[PDB]
Amino acid sequence: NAQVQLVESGGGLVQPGGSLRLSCVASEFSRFTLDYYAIGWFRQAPGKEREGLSSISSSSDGFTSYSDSVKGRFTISRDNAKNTVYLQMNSLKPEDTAVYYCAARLGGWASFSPQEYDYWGQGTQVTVS
Amino acid sequence: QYPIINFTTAGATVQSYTNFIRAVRGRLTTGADVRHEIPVLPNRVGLPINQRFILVELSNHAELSVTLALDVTNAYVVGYRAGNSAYFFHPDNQEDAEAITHLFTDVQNRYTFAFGGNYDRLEQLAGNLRENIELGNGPLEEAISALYYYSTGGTQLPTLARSFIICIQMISEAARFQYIEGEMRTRIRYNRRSAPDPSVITLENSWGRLSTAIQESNQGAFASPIQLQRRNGSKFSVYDVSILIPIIALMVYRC
Ligand SMILES: [Cl-]
Repeated sequence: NAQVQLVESGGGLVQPGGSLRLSCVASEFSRFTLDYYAIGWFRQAPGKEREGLSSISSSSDGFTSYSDSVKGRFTISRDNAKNTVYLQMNSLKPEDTAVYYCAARLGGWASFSPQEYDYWGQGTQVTVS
Repeated sequence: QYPIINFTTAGATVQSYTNFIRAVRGRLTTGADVRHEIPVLPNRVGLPINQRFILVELSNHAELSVTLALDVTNAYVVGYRAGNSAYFFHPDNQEDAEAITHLFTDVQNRYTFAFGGNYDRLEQLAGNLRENIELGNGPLEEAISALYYYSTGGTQLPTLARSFIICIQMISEAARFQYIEGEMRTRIRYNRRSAPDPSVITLENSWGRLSTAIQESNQGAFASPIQLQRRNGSKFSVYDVSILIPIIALMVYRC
């Protein structure tokens, strides 16, 4: 099928103004590589619900989408030789604190909707203080 | 059954897409039927069912595929098939209703939307005007995917409407207008996506009125001017078929 395993990482505690880099690493031996996929990045606070932040399409033209909240601070990017997609979170502040998720769909588009991806990472906590 | 034109967004080129649109045009026409030098689509009235439709099979780099059905009379998308499922825009009447029952006869799941495929409706559902929806190989690549995933619940309505708007314009409007075909070529050439400007939109809007003006014209002169817009939204009028020769490739039957 489209079966793929997404292992994220790179989260943790950071001083306000600080920066972190998240990683969605696709595990080996999925039929398709990660570049065939659209990858969404979501974040969820405990009392809140999932929220889309940054996204990158499967499209060959590299289209990316960014929610107003993170625009210009966050940058989504690809490394294909490592079968990986990075999220660089800069100028971090406490309001950013939440658990972050990576999500993927084969041949997908750049969406802030959780329904529009088929596969999820385990999540990684971010905290800014 | 109906003829099929294949197209893939994967490694698509200007030549790739141009051959596709020509092929598409070729299948709509021709009865050697040309009024004032513009080919005319077959007349809906009396048209046998088996000449009614053409199919367009689209696939992307992810090997996802869908097939669009176009009515040869207007060159407009009436619906699509993906695997086990087929969806149709709401027919304007019972003649068109009956007609579409001859599409995708093998498909095990048939669905007909409560809404039609006109822009006004689709823009509402997309949450955006054609002005704000980008076109190009990428947007089309995604649209194929969005339609493919729709039956399994992986596609939000706004995303579907948006995907229809992309297909209609990059296939139907492109076939209707060499001018629109060309705007798409440019997007593919530079591998960039962009939304259409007023010059594209007013054309799309005016395809029916131009069809009429041309076929009901006097020796090519329009009984009344048709007003269009330029890229900056400035208005101008078309008084004659002559200037539209290079512009519009097809017309719905009138008279
Ligand atoms: Cl419906």
